[PDB]
Amino acid sequence: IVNRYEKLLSQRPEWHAPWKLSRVINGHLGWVRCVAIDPVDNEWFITGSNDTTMKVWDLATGKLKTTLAGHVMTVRDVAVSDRHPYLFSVSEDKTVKCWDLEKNQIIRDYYGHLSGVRTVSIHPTLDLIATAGRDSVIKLWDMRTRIPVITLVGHKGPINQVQCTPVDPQVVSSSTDATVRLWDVVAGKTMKVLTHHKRSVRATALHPKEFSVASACTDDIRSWGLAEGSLLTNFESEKTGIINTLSINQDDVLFAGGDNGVLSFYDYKSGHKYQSLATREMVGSLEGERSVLCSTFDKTGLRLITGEADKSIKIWKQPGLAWNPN
Amino acid sequence: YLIVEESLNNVEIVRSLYTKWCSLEPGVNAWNSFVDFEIRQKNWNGVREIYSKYVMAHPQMQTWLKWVRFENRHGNTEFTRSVYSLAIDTVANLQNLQIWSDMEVAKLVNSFAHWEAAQQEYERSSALYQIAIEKNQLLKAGLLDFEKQFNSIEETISYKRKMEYETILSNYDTWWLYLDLISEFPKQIMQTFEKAIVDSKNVQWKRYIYLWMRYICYVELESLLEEELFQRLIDDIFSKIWLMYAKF
Amino acid sequence: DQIAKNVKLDDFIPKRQSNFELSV
Amino acid sequence: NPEILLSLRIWSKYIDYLEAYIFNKTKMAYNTVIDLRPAMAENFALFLQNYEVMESFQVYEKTIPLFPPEIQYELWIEYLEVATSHPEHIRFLFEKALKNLCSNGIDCKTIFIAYSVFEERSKSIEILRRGAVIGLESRLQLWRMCISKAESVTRELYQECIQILEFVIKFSDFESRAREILAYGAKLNTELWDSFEIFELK
Amino acid sequence: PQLEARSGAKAAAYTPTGIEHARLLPGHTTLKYRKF
Repeated sequence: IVNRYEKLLSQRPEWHAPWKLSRVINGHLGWVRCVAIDPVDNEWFITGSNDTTMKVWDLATGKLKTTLAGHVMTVRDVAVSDRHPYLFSVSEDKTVKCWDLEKNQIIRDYYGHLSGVRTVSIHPTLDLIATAGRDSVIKLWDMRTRIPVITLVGHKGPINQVQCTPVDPQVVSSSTDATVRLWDVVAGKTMKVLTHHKRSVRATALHPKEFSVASACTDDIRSWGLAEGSLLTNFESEKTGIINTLSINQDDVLFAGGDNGVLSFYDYKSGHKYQSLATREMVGSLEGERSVLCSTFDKTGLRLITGEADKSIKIWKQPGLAWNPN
Repeated sequence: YLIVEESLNNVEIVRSLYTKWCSLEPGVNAWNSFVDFEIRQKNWNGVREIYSKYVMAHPQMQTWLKWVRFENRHGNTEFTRSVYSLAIDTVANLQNLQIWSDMEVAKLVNSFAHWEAAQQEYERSSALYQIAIEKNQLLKAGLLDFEKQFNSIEETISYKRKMEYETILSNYDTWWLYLDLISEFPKQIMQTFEKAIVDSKNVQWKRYIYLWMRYICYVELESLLEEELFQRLIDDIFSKIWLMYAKF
Repeated sequence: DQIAKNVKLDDFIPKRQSNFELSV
Repeated sequence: NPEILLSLRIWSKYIDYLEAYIFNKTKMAYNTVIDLRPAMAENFALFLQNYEVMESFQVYEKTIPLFPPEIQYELWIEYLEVATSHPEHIRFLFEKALKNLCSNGIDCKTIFIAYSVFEERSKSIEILRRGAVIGLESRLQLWRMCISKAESVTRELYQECIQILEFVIKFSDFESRAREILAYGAKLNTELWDSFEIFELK
Repeated sequence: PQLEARSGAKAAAYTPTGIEHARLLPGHTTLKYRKF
């Protein structure tokens, strides 16, 4: 309609600074298909991989702190907790393990997932984590009693990212069924099922200050306030690659990594793509490989960290692009 | 669902369904289907409304054309005209670039002009083209076409101007200048000629000489200017030119 | 009518696209 | 009505009758027929009964609107007729025609030649050159035209032709620097050799 | 043959068994915390 387009044209987005590559830390001998940082501090960030390991990394130096070898198969995801000094990690060996960070050694392997487990999210407020695998089910664990407390049946296929919010919409799943769910853990049921994607929403992330949750199928990055479970915006992601990552920055600077490796940045809520970045790879590696598989920002937000399939981790420092809608 | 309804031959329900479908900003195809259905039904009251709705939902100039075509098929000439006006008005109204390509608007304008021509009164077409010009190349072309169809002198002049512009862009030059002069307005033509001269190895020299000669001729037709030209030539530095100057 | 009730237009519409200062 | 059904012949017959035979009425009828939708016939009629160029122009426009290979041909014919009858406007028309039929296949070269002729009555030469460049038989014709123009800047034209494409040999012959040309021809030839020999002798 | 690849996994909830798994046994009842 003309009534909306005109309005869109009238409104302007804020000039977010562009992004330039800063650090590249070829250290893993495998994909680096998870990355995470400490809520409390931003000194280190760990990165689980197809190595089977996960390595810890000092941001400032870029130096490899230490390794951790508590899986058999490849690590798919990790989550350092704000409220406790535990690092949860999870691998396609079906193990959702829990590393003490006072001793850097596993403690509570949680057992229950029938098959390769894709993501963890620690609940920001509770002493409870949430994991989901190709199982097609998101189980919540009491961390003390290392048992699945509840489980969330709804989904009809493998479930990827499964973020935890502190409100009522306490889990924000995202499947290959292309539904992204909002659940009520307490009710033992769904509350609202965002079906707006076309394909496997293989990426989703909570906004820090804004109580919303960007989510990405093969192209269209939707983003939504999950209070009602209502759409907020659609991003200009029109011919970008298969969106692997979908991290959001503190300053409303949503990042999206592709299977292409084209690092695409967007103003959040606007839905305005305001940068593209061509990937890079090593002289030995192939041009098809290069692809940002996992990524996240620091708590401040000036450094984006992208794990790419070059067996690398690339950290990114910081005139905006013209609007032009449909 | 629609086909089932058709088979049944209960039509109100089908209509309702169609309406519902069309409220969900569906495909152009759906809209077209709906239109077809409406046509098939006896009434042509409501079809217009639906078309309007479609247009509103799909700001696309092809839609407008389609609507017009329906109008044409229908008996009323006034209605078609009104529709055209509305289309034009809508295009005008969004001055901001929230728009279908400038080719599509041009096309629409052309169509309107054609319609007008087919109708009794031609002034209207001319007016429309003037309006178009005021609010580019495509538009100009359309205007020219309209003129041809039909004022003729004016059209010719416009064409000449366009040609001159093209030549300038490319940059024959002398010829262009001459044409401009002819078109003139006279003052403007003269200015253009002067500019050309200013703009203006052996071949180049020859061209320059020719230009100078032309200028001299112009002056004659119209002494100080000639003197100035001579001075300029001298500075640049021919014998023939000097001789001519002396004679003058 | 029932069908219409079942699926509404505002679902397809993003809410932020109209109002930017609006924040959840 | 037509759509519903889903006359022309009858209309044509009527038009013919009118032509045979008031003039204004006939013209109107013809116009109506055109609208409903021969062009050549209309043009002929215009030429005959009206001694009017406006009608011819209209016919040409109609033909253009109709648009195809036959249509193109008709347009060309109309243009020719106009030229025969009686400059800037003409040039513009020619240009338009050229644009329309960039690679029509049938007689692009001929059209170009015609345009050149019209221009003549440097521009013509330029046109010829363009044709030679942007245009197998047809191409050859264009080349020939270009050569002719050059003969009538010429050197430059020849060079251009050579670049585009035997041609080299021809250029050398024309020239007859000559030695260099001959050499060039040889690199890219029976008569060329002879020419070279002659040059050597002199 | 029946040596066959696959399409999808599963997750269906039955009545719990009440079996004393070895790993499930208590351990690290104390959860640590951060300083703030």
